[PDB]
Amino acid sequence: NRGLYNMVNEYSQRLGGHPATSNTEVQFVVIAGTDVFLEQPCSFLQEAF
Amino acid sequence: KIHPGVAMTVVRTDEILSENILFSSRASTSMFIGTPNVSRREARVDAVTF
Amino acid sequence: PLNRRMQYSYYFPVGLFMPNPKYTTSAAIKMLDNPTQQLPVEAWIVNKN
Amino acid sequence: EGVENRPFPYLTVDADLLSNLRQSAAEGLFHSFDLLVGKDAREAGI
Amino acid sequence: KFEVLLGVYTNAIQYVRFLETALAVSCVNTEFKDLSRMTDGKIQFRISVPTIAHQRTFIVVKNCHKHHISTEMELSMLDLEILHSIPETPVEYAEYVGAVKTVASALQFGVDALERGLINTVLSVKLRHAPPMFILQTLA
Amino acid sequence: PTIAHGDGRRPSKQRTFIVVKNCHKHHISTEMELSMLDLEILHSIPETP
Amino acid sequence: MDLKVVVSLSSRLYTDEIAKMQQRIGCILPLASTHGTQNVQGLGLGQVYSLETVPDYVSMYNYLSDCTLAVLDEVSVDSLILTKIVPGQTYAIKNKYQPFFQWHGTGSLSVMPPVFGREHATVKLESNDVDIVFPMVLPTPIAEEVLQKILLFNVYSRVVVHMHLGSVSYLGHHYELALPEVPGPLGLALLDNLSLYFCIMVTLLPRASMRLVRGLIRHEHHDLLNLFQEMVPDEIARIDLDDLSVADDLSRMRVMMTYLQSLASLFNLGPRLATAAYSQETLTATCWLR
Amino acid sequence: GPRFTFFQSSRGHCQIMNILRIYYSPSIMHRYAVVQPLHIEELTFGAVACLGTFSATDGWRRSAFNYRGSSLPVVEIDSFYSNVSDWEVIL
Repeated sequence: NRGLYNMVNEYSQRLGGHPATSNTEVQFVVIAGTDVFLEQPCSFLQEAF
Repeated sequence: KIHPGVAMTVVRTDEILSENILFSSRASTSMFIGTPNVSRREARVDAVTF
Repeated sequence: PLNRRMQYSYYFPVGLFMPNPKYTTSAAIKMLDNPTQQLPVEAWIVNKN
Repeated sequence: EGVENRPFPYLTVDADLLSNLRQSAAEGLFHSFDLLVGKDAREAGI
Repeated sequence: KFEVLLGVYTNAIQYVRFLETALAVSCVNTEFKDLSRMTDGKIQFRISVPTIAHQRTFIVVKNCHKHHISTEMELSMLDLEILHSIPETPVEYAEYVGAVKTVASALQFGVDALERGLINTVLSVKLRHAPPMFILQTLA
Repeated sequence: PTIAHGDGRRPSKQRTFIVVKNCHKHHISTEMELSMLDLEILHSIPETP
Repeated sequence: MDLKVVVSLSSRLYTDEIAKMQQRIGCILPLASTHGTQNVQGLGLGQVYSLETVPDYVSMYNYLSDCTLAVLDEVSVDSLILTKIVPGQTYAIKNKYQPFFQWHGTGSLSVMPPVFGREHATVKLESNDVDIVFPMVLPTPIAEEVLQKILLFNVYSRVVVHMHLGSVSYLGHHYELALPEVPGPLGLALLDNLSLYFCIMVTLLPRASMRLVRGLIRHEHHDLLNLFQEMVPDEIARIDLDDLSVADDLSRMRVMMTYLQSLASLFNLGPRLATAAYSQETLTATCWLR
Repeated sequence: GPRFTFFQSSRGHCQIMNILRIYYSPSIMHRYAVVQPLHIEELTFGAVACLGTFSATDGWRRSAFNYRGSSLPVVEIDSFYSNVSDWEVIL
């Protein structure tokens, strides 16, 4: 909610909007960050298609 | 949600931010450029404002 | 200064009524209603988005 | 803020640094900045 | 151990002369040194209109219209009292140089804002006499 | 810089930003192994083929 | 110090409006900002005093104390110039006001919303489609008389004597002034604060002075006493029945003089001009802002 | 107990006592409701005084004042022209 360019740097820098894991049979919540590269537009604009 | 005995024609205004193009022909306007004279408005107690 | 904001005007009727010799210039619209006894009550408008 | 307001041999470059700057800095793109308007826009005393 | 200061930088504020852009192709310019003493300026047009055998002259007047523009630079009383005085010690010379750079940069900023406001007033008065395209497509 | 304006507006008296940029410092570490068996023979000199 | 505000009109100006404005050179005009150049909107008292039937004088006072003040010296076509009045400088203010109030030698001037009509002190500018009206500048006692006449018509409105109140009287001439009907919430808030002041006056007022004036009306007749018509009011009778004590009187006067200074400052609305050496032959006065 | 407040305004003294009476409008009836002014001297609701003028544009930039232990917020009026005045009572 606060800032707009700092929202962009929050999007790009560490990107923890609590995403799911990958290459597992069922998705867990990822804890170890910046090992699997993710990108979350849904955690930026809060919608769903 | 039944219809009343009358209708309405909803008028509204929609603002559109455009990107204009201004053309102007050669020598359309003769202008005189003055002299940039400098002055002193206010001697405020720490800063003077020119 | 050039990036100006022209504003137009839009208008549309809500809840009009066709005259009694009704008709249709379509094929693939079938409404489960008596067609000679239907009139609108709302108007649908498409938004900016 | 970590910005030092000291005088400096400011190297003058020609790139258009202030391309949509005030609306960027008011929203806080930079981690730590300082805006000096008016009488504070000078060199500081040594 | 040390903290490194990897060079300071600043923008070299390029002065934008009114003739250095192509907006001056629209307008012929004359340095008139006494516009404060010009209360009015008019132009007569005698347009002789010929006829067609199967006589009119439309005397029209156009008047000038002045445009006063002025920003406000601001300078502290610190870098004037230290400016008028004479430096003796080299730290006061390094201070006096910074003070005169501040004052000269503010004055150069002032004339730069004036030469930008000139382009702004030219661009505005070229809008004030500019009807839109869909009218003059038919009117011409 | 600013623009001197004809209308009476609140004039921005010589705005100047002083921004800084901190460096990003991060190190890279490889871990190259080297056996001591082909290292103890590196000190001597050969005399037999 | 350079005090010169050039106000560029956004359009031209005809010769009749030029000749009407040129008569009002030297009259005080208010301004929107204090900057170098200004547009014509915000100039004058016309933005708060619209072209309507209903005035509101106290809102024009609240405007006038808020805005700055300037004097009109040069008017041309497409642009007119003004000279600001900043405190600390000394100005020559000419008496170019049509209801001619004669000015006192080293008295005190006082600016004022236009009490003698909209059409009287105005210039009609159809060319820039706005109106510049001119605030009245009159001396401070006649200004107090006008202000109290306005408040007295505001309080006597639910009673009714009209022309005995709705017309100011000066030695040069007596003048009629425009009387509105309701000042809205602001004039009533001014009357509210003055009602607080008056009611707390009739709380803490001393009683020995009533005991003076009750016997004094019975003793002496004066022009300070003729308005009672040799009839002591009944409140003097039903308050003077108590005794007299000097200690409570000195306790009462230490709040009386404490409140009367603030009551005096409840009539300092609108900025005040301190003048000096007004010549009656050139109609100008070396004056500065107080 | 009494309070020492500070008010910044861009208006006149005639405006400032009216708007300060309006600002203190709950507090006067508060002090009246908890304590009846039984004597004549308790009527005064304090006074105000103009401390001087400053520029209305870059006035009152907020800053902080640090002691060794703590830090409170404090306003920082810059380029003040000090000019005291006598006390004008509020009622």
